[PDB]
Amino acid sequence: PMFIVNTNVPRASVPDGFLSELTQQLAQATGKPPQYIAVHVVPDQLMAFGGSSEPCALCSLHSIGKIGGAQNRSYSKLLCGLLAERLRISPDRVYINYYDMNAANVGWNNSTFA
Amino acid sequence: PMFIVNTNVPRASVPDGFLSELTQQLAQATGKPPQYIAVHVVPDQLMAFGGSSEPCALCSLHSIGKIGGAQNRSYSKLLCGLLAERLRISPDRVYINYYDMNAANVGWNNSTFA
Amino acid sequence: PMFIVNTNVPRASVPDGFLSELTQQLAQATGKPPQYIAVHVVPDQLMAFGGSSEPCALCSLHSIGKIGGAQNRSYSKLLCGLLAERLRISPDRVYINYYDMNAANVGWNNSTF
Repeated sequence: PMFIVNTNVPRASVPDGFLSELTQQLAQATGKPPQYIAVHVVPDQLMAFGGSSEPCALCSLHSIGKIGGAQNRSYSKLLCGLLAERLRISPDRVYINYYDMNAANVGWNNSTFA
Repeated sequence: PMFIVNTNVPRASVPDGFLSELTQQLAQATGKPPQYIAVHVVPDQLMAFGGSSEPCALCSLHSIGKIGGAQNRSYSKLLCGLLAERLRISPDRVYINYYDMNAANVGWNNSTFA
Repeated sequence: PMFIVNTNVPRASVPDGFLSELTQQLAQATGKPPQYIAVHVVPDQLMAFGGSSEPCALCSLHSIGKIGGAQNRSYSKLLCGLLAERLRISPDRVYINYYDMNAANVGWNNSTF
């Protein structure tokens, strides 16, 4: 699984622990060992949500499986919770795009998972 | 709808008002209310297009529906026009990837759009 | 084809000529003309892979066709090799997501392909 957050919250407002917390929580949510999980956080972005520049986040979660209607509803609660608590972003100013990746379309360690 | 522009044009060259203009133009183009439109502009990127470091942009437009052959031609005219007029990027140095998202795969405010 | 690499390696560690090299190698690998290849490299990122902040990369390759089981293995070998030799990123700390784009969903030059 990989989770990317792009946000207009400044770099100094991202707690130093936030990548590790996301890693641990996403491992639990996806059922994957934390060694597999990648996280990327991009602050200081030039962005608007509904025409406003108040704090907001555009995110993505890619996984080989563990994506679907019910699972995605659950992830959105988990991840809105974390962005609200740690980055002080209103949950109605967060979008998360979910991608169920085919193992043939994910490269790692000189080869793909297929 | 979500529109993201990555570009090597410098930050100082992005006009004040660009994100609002994109929000308004996309609301008209997609027919979706401006309150739900997200826009993200990332300048100063290390990029090459055709091996050249002249101004270029790599973009994406995600929407739940309103994506298709004829509609994407129209969006590309619109958005290339804006990037040429506002950021001085030649239309032939712009790619825009279009993504028709399943509502179950777009998280927002503790749930999905499904 | 468009290749994007996000990495926590610092900008000073990206060697001169890296974007040219990627352009040239991806043209060979995909069979597309270099004039149409786009490359984007984003260093200094806040990232973790397996909970470690050691050098790592998250990448994507988008192409209209030329994406599939064998081809993607070949790209991963090529690209992980280049990230290891050029940026000193271990291959087991790289993910590359592959996207086979429909031509109707790629805009360019005031239209689509």
